[PDB]
Amino acid sequence: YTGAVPRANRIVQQLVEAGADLANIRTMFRNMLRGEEMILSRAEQNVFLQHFPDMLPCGIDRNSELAIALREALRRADS
Ligand SMILES: [Cl-]
Ligand SMILES: [Cl-]
Ligand SMILES: [Cl-]
Ligand SMILES: [Cl-]
Ligand code: NA
Repeated sequence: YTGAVPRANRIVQQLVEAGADLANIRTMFRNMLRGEEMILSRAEQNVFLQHFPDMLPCGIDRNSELAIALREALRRADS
């Protein structure tokens, strides 16, 4: 399956593979959607670039299906 939800789950999977702290990523991403750059490891950055290719010059659109799905997935994993 390749909808926004399985894709967001893949992001979370890759983040944990990369040693990320999901609580931290959740906070970082919430701030990204507000417009603040994330402080990421090279590994964490590379995960995000696989899924949000224009992130560095353009930020991430909080209304995009994938950003919504990732917001949801990070919240659910962080409960
Ligand atoms: Cl998608
Ligand atoms: Cl690299
Ligand atoms: Cl792609
Ligand atoms: Cl909460
Ligand atoms: Na995207």
